Amino acid sequence: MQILLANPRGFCAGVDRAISIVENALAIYGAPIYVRHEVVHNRYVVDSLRERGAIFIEQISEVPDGAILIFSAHGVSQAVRNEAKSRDLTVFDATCPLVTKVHMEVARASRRGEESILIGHAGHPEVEGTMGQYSNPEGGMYLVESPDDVWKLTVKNEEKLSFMTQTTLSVDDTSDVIDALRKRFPKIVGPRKDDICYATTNRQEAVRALAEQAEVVLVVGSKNSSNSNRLAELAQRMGKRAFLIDDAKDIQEEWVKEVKCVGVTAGASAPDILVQNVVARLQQLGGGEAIPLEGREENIVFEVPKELR
Ligand SMILES: O=P(O)(O)OP(=O)(O)OCc1ccccn1
Ligand code: F3S
Repeated sequence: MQILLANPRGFCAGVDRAISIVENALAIYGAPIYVRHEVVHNRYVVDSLRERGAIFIEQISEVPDGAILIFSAHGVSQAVRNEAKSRDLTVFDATCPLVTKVHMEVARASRRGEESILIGHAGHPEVEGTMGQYSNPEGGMYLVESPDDVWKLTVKNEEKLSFMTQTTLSVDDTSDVIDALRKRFPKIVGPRKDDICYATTNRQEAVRALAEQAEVVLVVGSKNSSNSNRLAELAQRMGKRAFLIDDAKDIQEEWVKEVKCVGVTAGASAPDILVQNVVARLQQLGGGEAIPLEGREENIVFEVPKELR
């Protein structure tokens, strides 16, 4: 059994920054450090930090006075930011620069009272945060997930309409949604393509190449990781068996019995150590040396704020 590794895979720049924000806050101020929501959607990263004295919470009320609070990489609504602003807290923001970029455009629309449409998945925290940048009752903020959602949407003024997307969507599905918005709302304005980040685009391209060599694809990532789900999905749609797994223990041997070529990738929130353990397990089940495929280069790093160095 040949083991192949997708490239790129694993940690993106936003994840690496957000984890280091929490680590360094814990290093400078000691435990406990409060973090609103899982800093990233990876159980292993969260349990690590948790056991290091970071405390994950879901509302600002849970955080006491004089505390340190980190916003997760997914970002937060204005309402959440304001509730923190005026609550005697030291706040550090681990929101990924590539989410903040989308936030600034929703805010722009809201100020001009012009309607905005977000392409994304209902109830995800990025979506909550991004919708929660729009506040103007004169305009509106709408969520669509599919072409059908678009075909059903009515707006107040379609002459003054913009769109934005979640950063971790399927490139192909999103493209279909955008073609729909453009056919329904010919004046709609948006980015040249979408707001899907480089990491999501790159990992999707990478898992495509992987899937055309491997019969089975394992994706290391947690169940609530949107980007990780897209990777498994993409492989499955190519007709390969694909499984989303937190770690090596989740591998059931039937999945790879009599499989000649197995592929492994990782979502953007999944540490390389997890991939290493998965590969060790596959080798126990009869795989050889892991061969990394050729991949598109990634070179972006996002530094922590000066005051967290
Ligand atoms: O894929 P999702 O579920 O959004 O989250 P993660 O698995 O934490 O991936 C990193 C991330 C954070 C924030 C924004 C984009 N990407
Ligand atoms: S939005 Fe940022 S957190 Fe990672 S998956 Fe994309 S670089």
